[PDB]
Amino acid sequence: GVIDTSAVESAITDGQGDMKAIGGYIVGALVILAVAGLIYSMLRKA
Amino acid sequence: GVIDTSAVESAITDGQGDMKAIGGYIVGALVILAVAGLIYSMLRKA
Amino acid sequence: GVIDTSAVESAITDGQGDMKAIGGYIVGALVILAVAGLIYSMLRKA
Amino acid sequence: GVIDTSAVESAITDGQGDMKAIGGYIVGALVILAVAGLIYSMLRKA
Amino acid sequence: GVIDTSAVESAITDGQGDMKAIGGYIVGALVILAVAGLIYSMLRKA
Amino acid sequence: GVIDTSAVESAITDGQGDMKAIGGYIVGALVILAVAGLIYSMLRKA
Amino acid sequence: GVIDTSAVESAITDGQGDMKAIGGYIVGALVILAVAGLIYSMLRKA
Amino acid sequence: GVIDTSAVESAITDGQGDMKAIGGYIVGALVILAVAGLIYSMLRKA
Amino acid sequence: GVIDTSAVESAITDGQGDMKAIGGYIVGALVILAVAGLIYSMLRKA
Amino acid sequence: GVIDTSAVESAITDGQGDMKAIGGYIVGALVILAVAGLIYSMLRKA
Amino acid sequence: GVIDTSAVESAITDGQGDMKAIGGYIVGALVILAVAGLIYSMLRKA
Amino acid sequence: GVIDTSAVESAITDGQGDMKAIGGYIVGALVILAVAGLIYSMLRKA
Amino acid sequence: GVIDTSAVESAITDGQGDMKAIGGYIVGALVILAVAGLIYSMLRKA
Amino acid sequence: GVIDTSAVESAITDGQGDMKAIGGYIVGALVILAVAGLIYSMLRKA
Amino acid sequence: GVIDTSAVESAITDGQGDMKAIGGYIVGALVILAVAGLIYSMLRKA
Amino acid sequence: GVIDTSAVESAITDGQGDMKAIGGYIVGALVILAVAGLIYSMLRKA
Amino acid sequence: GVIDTSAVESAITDGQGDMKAIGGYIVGALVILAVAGLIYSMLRKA
Amino acid sequence: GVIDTSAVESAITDGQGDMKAIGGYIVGALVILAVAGLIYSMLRKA
Amino acid sequence: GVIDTSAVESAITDGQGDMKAIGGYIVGALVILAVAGLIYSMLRKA
Amino acid sequence: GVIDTSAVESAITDGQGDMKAIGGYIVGALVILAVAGLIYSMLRKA
Amino acid sequence: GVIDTSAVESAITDGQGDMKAIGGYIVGALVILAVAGLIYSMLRKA
Amino acid sequence: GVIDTSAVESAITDGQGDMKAIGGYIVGALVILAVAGLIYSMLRKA
Amino acid sequence: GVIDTSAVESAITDGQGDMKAIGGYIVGALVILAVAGLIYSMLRKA
Amino acid sequence: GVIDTSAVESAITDGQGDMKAIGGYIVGALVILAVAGLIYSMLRKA
Amino acid sequence: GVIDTSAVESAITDGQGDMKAIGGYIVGALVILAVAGLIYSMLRKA
Amino acid sequence: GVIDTSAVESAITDGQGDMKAIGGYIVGALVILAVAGLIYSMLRKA
Amino acid sequence: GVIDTSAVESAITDGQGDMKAIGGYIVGALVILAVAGLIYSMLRKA
Amino acid sequence: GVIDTSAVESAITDGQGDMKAIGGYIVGALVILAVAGLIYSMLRKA
Amino acid sequence: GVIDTSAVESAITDGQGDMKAIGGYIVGALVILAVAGLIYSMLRKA
Amino acid sequence: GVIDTSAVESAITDGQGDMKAIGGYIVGALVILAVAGLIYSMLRKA
Amino acid sequence: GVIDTSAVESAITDGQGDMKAIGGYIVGALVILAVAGLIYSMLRKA
Amino acid sequence: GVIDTSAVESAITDGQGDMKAIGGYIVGALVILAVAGLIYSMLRKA
Amino acid sequence: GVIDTSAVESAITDGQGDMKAIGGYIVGALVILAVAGLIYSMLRKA
Amino acid sequence: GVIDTSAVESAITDGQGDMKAIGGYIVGALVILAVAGLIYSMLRKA
Amino acid sequence: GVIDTSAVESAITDGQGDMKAIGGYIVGALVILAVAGLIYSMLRKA
Repeated sequence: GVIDTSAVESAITDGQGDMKAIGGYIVGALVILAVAGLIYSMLRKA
Repeated sequence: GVIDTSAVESAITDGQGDMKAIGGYIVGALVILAVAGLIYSMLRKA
Repeated sequence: GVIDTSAVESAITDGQGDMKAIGGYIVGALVILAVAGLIYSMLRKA
Repeated sequence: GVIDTSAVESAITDGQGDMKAIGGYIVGALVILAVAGLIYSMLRKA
Repeated sequence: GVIDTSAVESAITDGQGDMKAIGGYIVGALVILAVAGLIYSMLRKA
Repeated sequence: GVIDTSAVESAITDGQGDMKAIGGYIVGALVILAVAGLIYSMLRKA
Repeated sequence: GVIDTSAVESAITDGQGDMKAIGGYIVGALVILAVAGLIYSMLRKA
Repeated sequence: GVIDTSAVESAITDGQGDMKAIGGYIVGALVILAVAGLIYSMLRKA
Repeated sequence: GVIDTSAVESAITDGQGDMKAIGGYIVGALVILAVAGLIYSMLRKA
Repeated sequence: GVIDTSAVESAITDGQGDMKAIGGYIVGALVILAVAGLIYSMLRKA
Repeated sequence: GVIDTSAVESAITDGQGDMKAIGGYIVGALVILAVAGLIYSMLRKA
Repeated sequence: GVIDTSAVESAITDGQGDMKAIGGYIVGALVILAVAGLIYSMLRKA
Repeated sequence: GVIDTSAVESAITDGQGDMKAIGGYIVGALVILAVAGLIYSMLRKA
Repeated sequence: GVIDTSAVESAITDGQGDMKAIGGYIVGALVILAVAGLIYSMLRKA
Repeated sequence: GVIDTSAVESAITDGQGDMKAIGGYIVGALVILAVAGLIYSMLRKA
Repeated sequence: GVIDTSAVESAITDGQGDMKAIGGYIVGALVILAVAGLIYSMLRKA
Repeated sequence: GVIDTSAVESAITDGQGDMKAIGGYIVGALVILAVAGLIYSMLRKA
Repeated sequence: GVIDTSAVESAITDGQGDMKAIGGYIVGALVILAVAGLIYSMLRKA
Repeated sequence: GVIDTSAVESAITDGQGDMKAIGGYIVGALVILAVAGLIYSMLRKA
Repeated sequence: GVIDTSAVESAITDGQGDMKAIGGYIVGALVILAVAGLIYSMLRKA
Repeated sequence: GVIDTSAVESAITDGQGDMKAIGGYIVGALVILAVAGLIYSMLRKA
Repeated sequence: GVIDTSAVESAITDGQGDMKAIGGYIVGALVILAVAGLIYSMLRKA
Repeated sequence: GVIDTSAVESAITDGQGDMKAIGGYIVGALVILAVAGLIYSMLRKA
Repeated sequence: GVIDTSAVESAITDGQGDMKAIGGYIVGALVILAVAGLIYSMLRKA
Repeated sequence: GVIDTSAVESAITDGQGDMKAIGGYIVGALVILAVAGLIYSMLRKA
Repeated sequence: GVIDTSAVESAITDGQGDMKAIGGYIVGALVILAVAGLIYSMLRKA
Repeated sequence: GVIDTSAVESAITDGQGDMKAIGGYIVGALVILAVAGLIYSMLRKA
Repeated sequence: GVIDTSAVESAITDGQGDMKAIGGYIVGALVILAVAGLIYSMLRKA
Repeated sequence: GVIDTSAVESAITDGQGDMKAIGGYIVGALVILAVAGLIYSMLRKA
Repeated sequence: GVIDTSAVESAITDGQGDMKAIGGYIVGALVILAVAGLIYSMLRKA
Repeated sequence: GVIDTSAVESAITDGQGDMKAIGGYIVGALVILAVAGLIYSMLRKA
Repeated sequence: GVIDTSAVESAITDGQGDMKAIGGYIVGALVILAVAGLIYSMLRKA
Repeated sequence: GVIDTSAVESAITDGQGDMKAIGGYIVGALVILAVAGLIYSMLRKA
Repeated sequence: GVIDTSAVESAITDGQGDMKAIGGYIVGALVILAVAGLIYSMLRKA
Repeated sequence: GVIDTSAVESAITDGQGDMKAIGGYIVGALVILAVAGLIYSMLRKA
């Protein structure tokens, strides 16, 4: 008997890897929101 | 295995790009508020 | 991919446009205050 | 798109209109002060 | 739209009305000063 | 499709209507201030 | 729809009512000033 | 087929009904603020 | 073969129809909020 | 394949259309506030 | 040969029928949510 | 030799035929779900 | 065939019933907020 | 020849009969879910 | 359906009640200002 | 023939019974959320 | 040998065809949600 | 509603009361001026 | 069926209870503001 | 962008204009004082 | 072996295509909100 | 419900109390002005 | 049959218990906001 | 003849018995989810 | 990333520009006050 | 259930405490104004 | 017969155990949100 | 004996291959959602 | 007789073993989701 | 069962801690305003 | 694992950067107010 | 059995770590708002 | 961070500059008063 | 909890300190007025 | 956990720093007022 759940070990790793990309780039756009929101609040402020 | 989360890299970029447009033009109108508010405060001032 | 945030470009422009109207006409009434205040201060003055 | 800030044009106008009434009638009472002050100063004068 | 600044028309009128009372009665006392001053100056005169 | 934003047309109208009442009666009390202020200034004047 | 801005009609009325009291009694003290000022000016006069 | 969104017609109506109560009674307290503010401004005035 | 997705055409239509009712009557209550909010802001205003 | 997102094109348009109505009529009431505020400030002014 | 899928025609109909009941009465409770939410928003509003 | 699999040709056809009925009427009930779900989502929405 | 969706009729009713309790008592606490907010605004007011 | 598939006619009927019981009582518990879900959503709501 | 916005009727009433207390006692201190201001103006007067 | 779906009648009943417990106790915790949320909103309020 | 999976080619095509209808009409109702949501957000907005 | 502007009635009264004291004692010193002025004028006279 | 929304009745009550504490103690600090503001205005006054 | 502060240019001008009227007519009464003072001093002179 | 997931390549593309339409037109209505919100804030501003 | 605006009753009282101190001591310095003014007028007198 | 939903009774209780901790400590920080806000308003006040 | 389906009576009973264990202990873990979810919602709440 | 706050640079500039107009023309009317005050003081002088 | 709003009792107390410090020290500077104003008025007096 | 659902008793226990870890550590990050949100609200506050 | 599960090795590989295509292109459309959601949130934001 | 279900004992054990690997590594990716979600919520938060 | 909401106890504490820093340093700048305002009022005073 | 919140580090920086621009240019207009206010106060002064 | 929720322990930690970065840098921009707001209030102040 | 309050340095300077103009020219008219007063006193003298 | 209003203690002190400078130097110029007024009165005297 | 509110410590410091500049230069212009007022009072004096 056996079952080489080793390719899982690896392939799941890439899953993690891309979620790091989407997880990152996604944040890149939340910053534009964030900053544009800081500026919006800056203008309406004074 | 694989998963080309490369079109994400790009497409998210445009998301950023338009948020820069809305983020910008939006501000364009906060300025009208801002300035019209400076002027309003100018008139009520004296 | 894409996203035509071009109608934004325009429509936000009208937003600016009317805020110019309200921004203007509003001031029209602050002048009545202003002037009626100059006159009030004229009368109480002498 | 659009936004009929035309009723503003008009309604703000009446705002101006009544401020002309208050602005006027108000002055009517500053005259009583004014004149009664001229007379007061007339009497204390001689 | 509207704004009945008609009760203003009236109420301001009474404001005028009482200022006529104070404006009058006030003068009543400036006369006592006035006359008592004429008499004072009459006595010190001769 | 559709959406009868007609009851809005009307109901908002009453909103306007009562704001005319509060907008009016409110002014009724600013007149008491106003006039009592004219009289106060009348008395302290002479 | 509706909105009974009728209790406003009334309650604002009392606001007017008390401002008439303060507006009156306040004047009561401006008279003491007034008269004591007439008398002061009477004494310094002669 | 069907769907009797008739009990909606009614029940939403009561929603409107109570919002008229809260909408009204709420205003009842803004009047106390309002009037007590007129009086406060009356006293600090003279 | 076949599949008469014609009763869908119709029945979905009523779905639209009632959502127009809820979509409408719902708005009816947002107006009470809206107007009662205009009035609330009217009172706290002056 | 396909997907006629054409009824969207239209129906969203009406959404825009009514928001223009609410967007307009709403403003109608902000004017009553606005003007009643100009007048309020007119009275407290003099 | 044959197969009388006629009792289907009918029985499925009742399925529709009760889903109209649940579909209706269910909505009855979403209205309580809805309205109680309008009122909640009414109170927190002013 | 032979084998008249012709009655198959036909009888299977009716099988198709009724599956069109069940296939249709079944959908009739998924619409009640569907629409009642649109309405449910309409109510919880606003 | 059949399906007694009658216990639904009833049980859903109680669901409505308790939502009336929570819907009510909930409001009870929004009033404490409301009133304590009126009072807070009363104190900061004068 | 023959085959009395008449006891089928009947016995299948009871099968239907009990499925009506399970079909019913089952629903009885989906209502507790349903209502407890309406209430849960009521509480988290306000 | 229903919603007992009756505890609102009452509780809002107390809100009014205390605002009458703060509204009153607050005024109590504006009188000390007021009178101490009359006296101050009395002394600087003569 | 037969099938005693009577133990179903009963056992499903207990299912209902415990869902009443979970349905209840669950709510017990939504109240802590609820109230702690009222208090949180109380503090941030003033 | 053989197997004419040609009627599949076609019949699956209609499957696609109706899913285009449901896929379309379904969207028709999401627009009512959508727009009624834009309007709802319009009203609560101002 | 209400507003007990009764403590005003009283407290303003004391304001009057002390202004009578200052108003009196003040005069006490204008007499010393007065008389010392009569005497001064007596001496320079002869 | 059932749902003991009785612990709600109670627990919400405490929510009310503490909001009375925060609602009270909060006011305690608005008084320090209030009074320190009366005194500040007392000093700048004379 | 923009802001037509042109109606200001004009309206302020009228403010100037009336202040010229009050500024003038006011002087008209200071002349009566002036001259009546010259005459008063003429008489007391000889 | 094989599997022509090429029609996927294309059909998914249209999915993208319409989401661009809804994604666009949707924004068209957020602009009406946006601008009507700028204007609303313009009016309440002055 | 409730709201113990009793600590207000008291704390506002101290506000009154200190305003009596400032109100008093303030006057103490107006007397130095007053008297030094009587004396100044005494000296310049003769 | 059975189902010991007794560990629920207990475990849910702790859920309540910790929400009391978070519910409490959370408030601890809203007080720092609160008080620092009272002080901020104290400083900007005078 | 015969068939002692009595060991079924019993053995099925244990099946019920363990499903009560799994049915219970399973719930034990849904509570950890449940409570940890209440707490999670507690923290994100305030 | 980015955010072209360049239109701000400019538009704020015009705000400055008009405030220069109002700032100027406003002064134009303070001169009429000023001069008419010099003249008033000239006449009352001699 | 519960909620220890006891740390509120205390922490709000310190808020009061520091407002007493700012409330006090603030006054310390209004005295410098006050006195320097008495002296200024002393010098310009004679 | 039998079935040792004893390893369930245990293994489910660990499931509970780790959910306590995730349930805990998860909260650890909601605190960073929480606190960073308190601080964010602290800064925007004053 | 034997069994060449080698064509499996390969054919499963293509399965992986296309799932990479669908897995990829699928994501292509989630980006349109994603970005259109960022933009939607951008507009509703300011 | 016999049957060595001992290799089951073992082989099932490895099944458990790998499910621990997949069960673990799987979680590894839910953490990236989790954390990237905490961060996403961090950014949109402030 | 359990849930160590102990790291909350602590971490929330730091939240309090920094809000004390911002709460403090913030005040540091309100003092510059405060004092510069005392001085400004000092200069404009005399 | 990981998450490159480094683009945040940077992009937030620009947010700061533009807020420095708006923060600056905004002030540019408060100076026009400021100075025009100094001049206004200069003219009304003498 | 087992489940190494140890990588959770760690990975969640980084989640905390970056939220500290965003939590920090975010604040960096609220300071620019804060300070630019102090300065804005400084200028409009005097 | 930063904030270029350098344009303040300059712009305030011009404020000073014009106040020097008004401050000067104003004096120019006080001289006409002054001298015309010397001459007036010259004539009435002899 | 806490709040170090100690930097207030100090910074307010300097506020006092400079007001002593302005309070002093200001007086320095009132002396020039004073003395130049004594001398003016000396010359016009004889 | 943590939160480096250290950049606050610093950045707020500059806020203080510029308010010292505006706080200073502002005063620079109040001196021109001040002195030009001393001179104005010098001229009108003699």
